Amino acid sequence: KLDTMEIYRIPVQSGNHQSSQVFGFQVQPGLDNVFKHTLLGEILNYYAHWSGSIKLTFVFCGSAMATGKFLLAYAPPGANAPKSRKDAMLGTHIIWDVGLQSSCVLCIPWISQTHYRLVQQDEYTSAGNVTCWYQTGIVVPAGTPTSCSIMCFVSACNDFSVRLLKDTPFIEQSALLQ
Amino acid sequence: KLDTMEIYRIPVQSGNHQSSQVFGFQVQPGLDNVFKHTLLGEILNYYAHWSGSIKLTFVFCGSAMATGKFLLAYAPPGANAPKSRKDAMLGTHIIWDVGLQSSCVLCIPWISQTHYRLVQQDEYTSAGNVTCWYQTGIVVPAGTPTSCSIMCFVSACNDFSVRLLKDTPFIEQSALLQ
Amino acid sequence: VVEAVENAVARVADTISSGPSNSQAVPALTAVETGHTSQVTPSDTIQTRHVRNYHSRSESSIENFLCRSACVYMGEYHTTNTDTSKLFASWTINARRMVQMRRKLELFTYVRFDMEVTFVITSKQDQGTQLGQDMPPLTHQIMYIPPGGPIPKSVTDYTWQTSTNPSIFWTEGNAPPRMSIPFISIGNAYSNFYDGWSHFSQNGVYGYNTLNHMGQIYVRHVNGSSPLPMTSTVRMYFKPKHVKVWVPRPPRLCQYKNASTVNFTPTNITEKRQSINYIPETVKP
Amino acid sequence: VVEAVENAVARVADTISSGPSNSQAVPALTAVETGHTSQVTPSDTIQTRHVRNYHSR
Amino acid sequence: MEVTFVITSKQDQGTQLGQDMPPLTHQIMYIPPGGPIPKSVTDYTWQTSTNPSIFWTEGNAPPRMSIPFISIGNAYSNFYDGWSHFSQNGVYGYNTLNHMGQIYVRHVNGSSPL
Amino acid sequence: DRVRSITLGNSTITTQESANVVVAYGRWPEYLKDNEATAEDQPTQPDVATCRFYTLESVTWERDSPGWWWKFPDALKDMGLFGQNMYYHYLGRAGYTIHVQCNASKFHQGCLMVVCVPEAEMGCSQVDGTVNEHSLSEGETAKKFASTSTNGTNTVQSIVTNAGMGVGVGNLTIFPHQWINLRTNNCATIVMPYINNVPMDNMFRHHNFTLMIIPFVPLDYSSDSSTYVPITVTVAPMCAEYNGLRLATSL
Amino acid sequence: DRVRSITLGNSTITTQESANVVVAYGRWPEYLKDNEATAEDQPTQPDVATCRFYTLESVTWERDSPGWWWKFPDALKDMGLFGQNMYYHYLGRAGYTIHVQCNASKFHQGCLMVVCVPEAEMGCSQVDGTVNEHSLSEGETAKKFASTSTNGTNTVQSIVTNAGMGVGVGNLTIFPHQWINLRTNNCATIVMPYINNVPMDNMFRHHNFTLMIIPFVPLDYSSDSSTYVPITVTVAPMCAEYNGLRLATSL
Amino acid sequence: MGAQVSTQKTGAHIIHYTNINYYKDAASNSANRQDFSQDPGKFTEPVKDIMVKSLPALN
Amino acid sequence: MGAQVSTQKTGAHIIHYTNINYYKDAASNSANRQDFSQDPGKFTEPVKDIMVKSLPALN
Ligand SMILES: CCCCCCCCCCCCC/C=C/[C@H](O)[C@H](N)CO
Ligand SMILES: CCCCCCCCCCCCC/C=C/[C@H](O)[C@H](N)CO
Repeated sequence: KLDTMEIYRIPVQSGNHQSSQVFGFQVQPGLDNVFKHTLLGEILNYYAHWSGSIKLTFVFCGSAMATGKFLLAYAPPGANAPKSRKDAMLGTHIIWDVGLQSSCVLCIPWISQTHYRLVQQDEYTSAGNVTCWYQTGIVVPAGTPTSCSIMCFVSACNDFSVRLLKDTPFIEQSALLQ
Repeated sequence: KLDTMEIYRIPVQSGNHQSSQVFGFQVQPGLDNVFKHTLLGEILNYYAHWSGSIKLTFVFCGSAMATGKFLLAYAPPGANAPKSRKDAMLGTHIIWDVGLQSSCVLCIPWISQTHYRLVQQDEYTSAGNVTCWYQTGIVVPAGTPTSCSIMCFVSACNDFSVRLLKDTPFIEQSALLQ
Repeated sequence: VVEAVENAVARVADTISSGPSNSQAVPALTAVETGHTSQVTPSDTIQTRHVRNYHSRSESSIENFLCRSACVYMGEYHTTNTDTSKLFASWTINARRMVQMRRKLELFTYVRFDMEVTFVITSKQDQGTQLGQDMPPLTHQIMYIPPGGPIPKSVTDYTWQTSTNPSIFWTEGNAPPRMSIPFISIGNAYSNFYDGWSHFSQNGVYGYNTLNHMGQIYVRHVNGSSPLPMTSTVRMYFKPKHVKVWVPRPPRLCQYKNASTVNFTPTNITEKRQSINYIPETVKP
Repeated sequence: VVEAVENAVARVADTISSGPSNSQAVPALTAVETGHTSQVTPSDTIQTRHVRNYHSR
Repeated sequence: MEVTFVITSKQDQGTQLGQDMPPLTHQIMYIPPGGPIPKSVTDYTWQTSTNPSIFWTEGNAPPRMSIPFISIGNAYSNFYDGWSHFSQNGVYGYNTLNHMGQIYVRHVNGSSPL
Repeated sequence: DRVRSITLGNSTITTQESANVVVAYGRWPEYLKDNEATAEDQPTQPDVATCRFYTLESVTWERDSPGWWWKFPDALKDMGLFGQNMYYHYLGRAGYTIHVQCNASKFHQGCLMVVCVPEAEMGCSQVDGTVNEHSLSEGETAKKFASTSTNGTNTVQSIVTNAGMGVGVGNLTIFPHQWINLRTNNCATIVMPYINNVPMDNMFRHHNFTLMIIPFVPLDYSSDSSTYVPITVTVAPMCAEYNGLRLATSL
Repeated sequence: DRVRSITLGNSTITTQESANVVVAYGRWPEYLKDNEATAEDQPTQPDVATCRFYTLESVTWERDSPGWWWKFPDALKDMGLFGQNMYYHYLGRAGYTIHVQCNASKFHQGCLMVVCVPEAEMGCSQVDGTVNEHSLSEGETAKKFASTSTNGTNTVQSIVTNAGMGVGVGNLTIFPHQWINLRTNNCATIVMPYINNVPMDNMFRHHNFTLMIIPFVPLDYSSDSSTYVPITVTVAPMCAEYNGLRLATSL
Repeated sequence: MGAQVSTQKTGAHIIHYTNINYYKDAASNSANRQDFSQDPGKFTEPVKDIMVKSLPALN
Repeated sequence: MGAQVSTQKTGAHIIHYTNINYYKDAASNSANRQDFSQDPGKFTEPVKDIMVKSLPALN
């Protein structure tokens, strides 16, 4: 799926799927494959140090007759990633209710022992993980498609900053005239 | 005619010659063979960029008993040069009536998308063309020469300027002591 | 102490807004027989909008036009030869041998300025069968001789004592030498053209060489060395400053022939085209 | 003559202290269809302490 | 803009080595569009009467000079979604708009049997 | 007193031998006011792309020439943006400045009448018939008056003495007019306002006025004087307005 | 808060399910001022004959549709008097209001991105080659993005993920844009000012901006819901100015 | 003598410097490294009607 | 100490510089690049009687 639009959609559906996890990834805004080629990631790869809070916005793109609620959770470093909704509910989380407003924001706050983290993150400057779970499930009437998709947007807050300029590893040539 | 005074005269005559065009040339004050060795052209060939309005003065040098009227027209770039008086009348023009005052001025105004044009003009910085046509024709009594000539003078207006000094391509040597 | 000096910026004229007209004012009708050039603007012949023009005529002033360095002379000289006249270079001072600067100067009849002079000296090895030696840095001497001073006969002549003549000593690998010269002429301004003679009987020498008389330059190697011969070339560059010029002239059309005269071969006025109506078509699919 | 030129330093925003809430204000509900990016900070979604931030961009 | 040049030299691989060479001098000339073009290293055009040039010799600091904003437009253009001819053909894209001259560089010594 | 200059848009006319300027009935052209309008949509006013001098093609004045006429509008329907604004709208309105040029030497003689006739309705050479529009107008080319009575079908009865309207040609001085007398002047100028019984009208359907050029004293000259003497017309619209934008009509 | 009305010239658009209006960079269109002009002749300003909504032809959103693009100007060169004023002048200048409509029922789903990209320079499917203008634009007809890598000569490399520009398609949100989410709204509106490095320009030679419509979530529906779902674009120029009147060019 | 004195970049929790211009053209001056302005609303909030952020976006 | 401070050449739509003279002769000073005067009427209008430009040239 690396060259199709399907790379951007998160799948959800109706029925009893509470034991299944929706999505999960690490918080490495310049290192993880999930974040490295976005606007924020592309700007961070010119620098060595970063600091600040990060905004993730989620938009539901199903029919107007579908209903559901989700749990969005962020866990700080120090443990392994949660394996169930009961574990994930213990960290920083929000419960999203789908309705006339289509979008919900999960704000990841700066919780760190150092003032800055490395753009090339190691185990010492790790930042945690994010996971999503069904809070109730998706309910639809007859005559509607069962499967739906969710999309996710990333951006930086107003306390964000970077330092220590460097060259980026994403562009390269083997000879002049290129 | 490149080494005679005939190079300076524009020929006109009496009779039915309305379908014939009098003269026409491009507006390239430092590039065209028509303008490059005049005072204005010689000054412009020391520079790379020019801007401003241009004055063309026309003087009728026939007998005192000859009468006539001419149409002097300037067309902006974007189309081919006009092939008839009806096409030429649609651009910027003036109707010259020959009389006790001998001279008429056609002012070419600065109409350009950029602030400056190149002295070495290309298709991107083209400036248009100028053409002349019979508005009525030349009428003379008996005992007068039929053929007459017109002369044209060029100069720059008070909004004109140049920049980016360079060496001129009109002078050269093959060894010292020259 | 500090003194504030004000600089007036000079921009071109704005064009004013103009509307339709029907009257007896005829700005476009003139007469060139008077020797007068018409002062008409676009706003006198068409309808115009108001434009605020910020363009400046700063790079077309005489000082910015003439204040650049140009080559005026190049010459060669050896360290070892069998002629003893090729061991030093010498020439008479003028600006008539390189055509670019001299055509630029001849746009005016009279000129007055100070000068900045720079020299660029290079050396090279003469082609021999056996190569290989280490040579110490070379030193060069440049002497200016005003008219009437004694003339060197060799590279060991007493005249290089330079007791009163100004000289420059220089060694290779450093910045190029430079010095400034004031306005030195027995007249009130320099003359680029002289339509006259040297003798009162209307004969003798005609034209420019009658009036210049500004001395000579001599250049030599100081080391007096080099069992294997070397060759140096010297180039001289002029740069005028604090300029004033009078009586403009039409630019030179024909090519130059020699440095003394204004002699020329007849040339055309321009190149030809097809006919008096010819237009190149450029809008074609 | 000497002229003193002033340079304004520009730092990032401080985070303010925030407590529990139960109301009709919904800062976390938005709509991306408008083309607008949400201006929400951590103090709108969790409880925060006051921090004086000295970082500069 | 601020422009800097870094020039280095080296010996060409030959069977017989060994010679002492004096310091080398280099000339850099900038030619704005429309100026004459050199044909060789002894062409008259290196007179540089009106073109700006730099003369430099090896072993010194690298040469440097500053250039103002030189474009017939109000700002430089990195992308141009257009053509050069009014018939919507010809040259497409960036090369239509730049036209900022050329650089020529030579040795001044005219030397070096090796 | 004889020199004149007229500027409109990006065009200018100079003259050194003018008589004066005729303003048709003492009224200069102007835009439509609010207490005289009936159409409700906002009108367009191009104001320099349409209000400028356009030159037609010239005619040759010969020793036996009866005269010429043009119809306005429909002589400017292929002229730049004036013609394009004519093709896309239902209603238009404009005044005009007309300038006729004809020069000759002090050894020539002749006299021309230049007259503008509003609502010049013409008759057919067959009295039991009707006219068509090709016989009335050829755009920028002139129609030619005749020397005798005309016959055949579909042509306009064009003997000069009746001016093709059933009147005496010597009475046409009731309309706005001037004379070109070759010993006196070399140009005529008339400024015409909008004249109609309704405030706006369709410009393809209705000819607002006809321009007539009729020589009363023929052209004469002697042994080796110039024989070719042309006449040239130049017209500029003024205070041009359009209403009722839709797709372009096709003739 | 969801109802909106926009009037320009003699045209009006109503909507009952709008999100908001995007003003490209906080700047509304306006006319050129005197201390920023370089061309000296008086410009023409038609002001209601050109500044009005023109509708292009519609496309069909299918279950597997990659997306569409248009180029502006050159998509309005045959639209009324805007196109005619484009053909007779050398320089033009205008801002725009864009309005995209697509409605569907509460049992459909899908999401579209509507984005305006200034100076969208595109690449050829042959890397050792150059593009031509037919592959860039078809006037009022849309070009179609592709589903995989394209090949053959003279066609544009149009796989949707790279947007034909060598970028990531998910980053196009840096430009002015909106979304049409079928459960939320049914129209998008963008107001674009004049954006260029020179104050005026020729409208046949230079494409000022490209309009892209790209579905991120495909269209889906069930048993007997409507299958035909069209998308429609409507564009209105604003503060339109022209300079340099001559004879009409011919493509 | 046309000297400018301005503050140096320091930390937080004697500190100024002097500059003289030597050349006639402003293109010869050194870079302007100490100007820090921002206007993000041009790219993040380009909407006609204002959005309060505590109110719903629609309705 | 005999310092001159004057404005630099800039654009339109901190900007001054300092100079000291080091030598005893004025021929050693740098060029005067910032003097912009004009008098074109000397070459374009060298006539005894004034010509108004809205009036005829003769008669
Ligand atoms: C040895 C150190 C000093 C080097 C000697 C250089 C002095 C040169 C004499 C100054 C002459 C400059 C003025 C001469 C140029 C001509 O007048 C111009 N071609 C115009 O007449
Ligand atoms: C010989 C001494 C002077 C050396 C000549 C250097 C002058 C170079 C010309 C200045 C060009 C700088 C601006 C050009 C860069 C492009 O615009 C950028 N890629 C963005 O368009």
